[PDB]
Amino acid sequence: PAVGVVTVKTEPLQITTELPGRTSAYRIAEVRPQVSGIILK
Amino acid sequence: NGKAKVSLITSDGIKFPQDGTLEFSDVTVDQTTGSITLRAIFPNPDHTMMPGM
Repeated sequence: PAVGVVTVKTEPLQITTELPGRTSAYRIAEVRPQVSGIILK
Repeated sequence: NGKAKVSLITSDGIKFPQDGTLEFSDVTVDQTTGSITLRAIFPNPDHTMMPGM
């Protein structure tokens, strides 16, 4: 009855939540004409 | 070395009478297509292509 043993201690662990989501610009606004009229060019 | 030469093969299973020019790539990831789009301006004087296909 001999066995490899790894004694347990307190091992700090900095791994944490991995959770996703969509990505977006900042730096991703729009363009709204503030002046009505024809599109010339 | 240049941008951009796009080809075509239309629903007939044949390539469009000629190729077309890729204008650009708008890098915005389309939310619900999750997909980049490429707008390639093509000459269509032969009145063959139609808006949308």
